[PDB]
Amino acid sequence: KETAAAKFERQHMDSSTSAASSSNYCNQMMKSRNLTKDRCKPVNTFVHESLADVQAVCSQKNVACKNGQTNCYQSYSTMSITDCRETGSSKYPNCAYKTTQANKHIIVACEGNPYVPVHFDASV
Ligand SMILES: Nc1ncnc2c1ncn2[C@@H]1O[C@H](COP(=O)(O)OP(=O)(O)OP(=O)(O)OP(=O)(O)OP(=O)(O)OP(=O)(O)O)[C@@H](O)[C@H]1O
Ligand SMILES: Nc1ncnc2c1ncn2[C@@H]1O[C@H](COP(=O)(O)OP(=O)(O)OP(=O)(O)OP(=O)(O)OP(=O)(O)OP(=O)(O)O)[C@@H](O)[C@H]1O
Repeated sequence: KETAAAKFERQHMDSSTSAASSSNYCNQMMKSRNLTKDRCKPVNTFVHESLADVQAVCSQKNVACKNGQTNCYQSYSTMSITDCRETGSSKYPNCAYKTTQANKHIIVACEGNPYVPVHFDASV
């Protein structure tokens, strides 16, 4: 149905905008990317950079993953990101999100040959 690297791109890449254009960005994008299909995904981050720039994080600062694996990496530079978090007024299937646009470092887990992002761990 989907490989981990393609799922990462679907859930986390928005190379087509430099930032969230409106407070409704998350509401639109979490629907469009099919993150509201069977439940409201409670938190998600979109990265406004090229896939290459995000893949390159896999060779940057090695850091511990939240789950305790050691295959996580922190971006040297900040990156334009948009944090999407479910609101309290949100109830499936009417998923509602707060949109937060910021410059943060991203932390992703990388696997495979080629070594590519497969999980978005945090932004710092
Ligand atoms: N170091 C690592 N290396 C490889 N895979 C890793 C990993 N740490 C976690 N995972 C995988 O991800 C899920 C954990 O996620 P968590 O339990 O911590 O919360 P979650 O809501 O994200 O659940 P899922 O939307 O099902 O997970 P993903 O499909 O990978 O979406 P994701 O990339 O995380 O989006 P963001 O919300 O973070 O922005 C698990 O299935 C886990 O096996
Ligand atoms: N060890 C390394 N090995 C390989 N490539 C490396 C690297 N360090 C950086 N790069 C790459 O060179 C370009 C410039 O990066 P640079 O790191 O040289 O500029 P930068 O201005 O972006 O850094 P800093 O203000 O020093 O960062 P921090 O002080 O830690 O926090 P904060 O200021 O808030 O955020 P950011 O400013 O980073 O966005 C980037 O493309 C980056 O990927």
